[PDB]
Amino acid sequence: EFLIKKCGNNSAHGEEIFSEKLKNAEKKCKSCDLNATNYIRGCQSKTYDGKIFPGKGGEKQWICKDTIIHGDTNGACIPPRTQNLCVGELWDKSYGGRSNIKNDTKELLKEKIKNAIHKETELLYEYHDTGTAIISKNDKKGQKGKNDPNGLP
Amino acid sequence: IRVFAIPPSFASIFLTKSTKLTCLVTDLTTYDSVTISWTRQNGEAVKTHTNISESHPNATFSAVGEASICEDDWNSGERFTCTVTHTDLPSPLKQTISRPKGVALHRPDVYLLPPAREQLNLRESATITCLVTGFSPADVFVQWMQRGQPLSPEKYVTSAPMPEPQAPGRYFAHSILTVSEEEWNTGETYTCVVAHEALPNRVTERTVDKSTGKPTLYNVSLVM
Amino acid sequence: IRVFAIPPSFASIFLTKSTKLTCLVTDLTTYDSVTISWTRQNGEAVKTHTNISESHPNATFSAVGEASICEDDWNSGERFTCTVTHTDLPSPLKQTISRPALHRPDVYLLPPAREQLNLRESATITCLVTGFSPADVFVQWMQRGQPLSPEKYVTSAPMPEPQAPGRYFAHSILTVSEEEWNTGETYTCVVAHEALPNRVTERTVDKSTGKPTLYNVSLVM
Amino acid sequence: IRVFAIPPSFASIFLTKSTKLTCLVTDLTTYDSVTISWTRQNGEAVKTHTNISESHPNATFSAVGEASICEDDWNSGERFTCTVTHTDLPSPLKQTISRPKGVALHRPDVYLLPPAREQLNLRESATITCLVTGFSPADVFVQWMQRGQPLSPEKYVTSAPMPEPQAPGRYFAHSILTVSEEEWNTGETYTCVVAHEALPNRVTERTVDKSTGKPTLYNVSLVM
Repeated sequence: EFLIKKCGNNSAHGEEIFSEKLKNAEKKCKSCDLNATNYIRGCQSKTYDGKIFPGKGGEKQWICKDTIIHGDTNGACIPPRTQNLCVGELWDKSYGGRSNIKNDTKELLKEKIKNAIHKETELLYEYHDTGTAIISKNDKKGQKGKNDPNGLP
Repeated sequence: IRVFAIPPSFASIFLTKSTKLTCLVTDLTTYDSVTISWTRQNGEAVKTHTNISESHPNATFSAVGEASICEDDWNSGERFTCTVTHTDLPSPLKQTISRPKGVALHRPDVYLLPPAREQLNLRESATITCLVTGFSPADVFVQWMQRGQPLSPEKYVTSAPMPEPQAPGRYFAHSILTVSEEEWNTGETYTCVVAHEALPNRVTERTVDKSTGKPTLYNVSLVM
Repeated sequence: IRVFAIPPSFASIFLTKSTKLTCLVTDLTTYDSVTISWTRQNGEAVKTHTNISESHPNATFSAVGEASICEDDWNSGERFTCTVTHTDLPSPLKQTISRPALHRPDVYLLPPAREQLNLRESATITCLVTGFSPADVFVQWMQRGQPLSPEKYVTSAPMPEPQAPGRYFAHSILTVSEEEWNTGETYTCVVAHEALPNRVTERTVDKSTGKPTLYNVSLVM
Repeated sequence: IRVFAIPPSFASIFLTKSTKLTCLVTDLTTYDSVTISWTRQNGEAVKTHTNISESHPNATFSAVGEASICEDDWNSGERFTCTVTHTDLPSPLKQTISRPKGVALHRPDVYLLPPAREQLNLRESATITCLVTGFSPADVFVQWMQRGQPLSPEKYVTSAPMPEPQAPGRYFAHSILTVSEEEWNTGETYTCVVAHEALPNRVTERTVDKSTGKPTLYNVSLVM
């Protein structure tokens, strides 16, 4: 696929790529201030990197690439944060689990997606505020020494 | 013209290790410099209040009144008086407050119920109930403890005391603590502490986890 | 003077199917020829009040005002006003009442604690309702299909849930001896609320519910 | 020519709480300005019913009259009467209707039957049967509740209340539901709810799942 992208369209149909050569020489000739977001089930608190204090333990490990039940994605291992993804109420963790999205139009679907965005960002913010995430965990002094010049974890 | 003389609460005096008695005047004429004196039933005044508030939204000046004494005198049932003198009132207003002596005492008992097993099927949330019953008088205090660390005062809600059906003099009360589901599979022991006057040590402790009702003698398992 | 109308509770209408409007004029001096007239939003008068209380021994004259109109108009949210005409007042007094956000309640059952069945003295069973809106839910108990006297169980009052603002919760407890609990004795609990589809739900639990039911393990020394 | 005054049905009353008296006048040639009204036993006024259906496609007049009462009016025993008037009528015809009170009352009995074992061997679809029997009078209502949320009436089919031969005046009825085999293996309480006027609360329901009738297979015992 990389070779095809580099060259060879339609099995050496033509050399017109040199024309696109000139192309790489062509481009070098130089409303929400409301608190009605409500709340959604399905997510309580991110714990892929361990439970919040006082809680201890609960790590999540990466998933091996060479697997059959999962890992059909030939890419790298699955990040633990992606595993605790908080898909929202678009999917339901029922007795066996099943999607509750069958008879909806585009507008309500996009509204649910926006609500999922809202919940995800709030949860990530509060998770990184306490400094329990590995990347957010500084050394044992204030847990905020490596703070960005923006007042953010 | 209305003065409220609120007696100290059991929880407040328990946590502060001291007692405070406050009577405040409201609905009077809007004017400061109101002389409030906290005296005893036998007529012995103490230090007055401080930090008098501003006027109410209804154009009434709000005057504070408070005092701090030793709890031993409060146990004696002394009808401590607070005398209020103001320009509008022709004669000083006096009210007496004291503990309501003459009440039977019974030891409360405390039980702790885990979340319903059926509720642990949505993987959304769970509730643990700390129940207190069989006690007199009212005004019990409940707090929640996890692994020895205090919890936020809004993650749990306690009900109000109400009379027992059978026993006329005894009462009961409920407290509920909400928690997520996944960490209940570890347990954290989620302890409950109860403070009541009639208790011999005034503090009682209970705990539970997910592995509490297990037989703890044989480990039988099933697999396909 | 005290003229106040009590809207009919959801429990009352559910129990009787006979919703009624009742406004009281009480805490007055005794008099005579005091009239109560219930009227609709547009002033449509309805049937008057009978069985009027006389001069009470506590020096109060309570001209009780009752009206019997069924649910449709009340469910419509119409305004209802009872006018009182009294000798002291020169102008009749009128006050209005009306029916004023819906979430399905959820019900759980808590069996008595194991430590409860160690003193061998009594036991308590909990029927718990949560996550409903609005308030004013009704609940009672049924034993093997037979009703129990009301004083044997106690129901708490609705309280605001900490996390969800609109959602509420409430508890109900029933006391029973342990020996009969050791031999079955279902004790179904039934709850009624507006947000329910059929307006009635019920649940049950006995001694043997958490058992694996697939294998039986016994130990003897 | 054809005139009817249909009494309300208990299923409609339960589902709507909007007890309606429906007077239908059809099988008559299409006319204009036909008077339709309703009266009680002694001839009371009723709501000004409207939205009368127009002429049938086969040049037949249709007249619809709705009387909006509530349950106490119906159960009081007032024998209502639909009145129809028109020019071709020699006299305005009045048709009476009332509930036939004075019938025996017996509480129903309900059961749920799991699908046959051989049915769950081809494992394509399963059938659930809700049986009701031993009730008087007839005209009971049934439906199904799916994990707390209802289902459209298309999926399930209810029977009719035929008389029971052995019983003097009792009846019985069936309800049939069809589901896919796979969802039968994952819980799915599949509650069946019935409503009849002989019940203490007029509503009852039952539940059955995959692991309901499976008996124990091991009676293992341990002796030291």
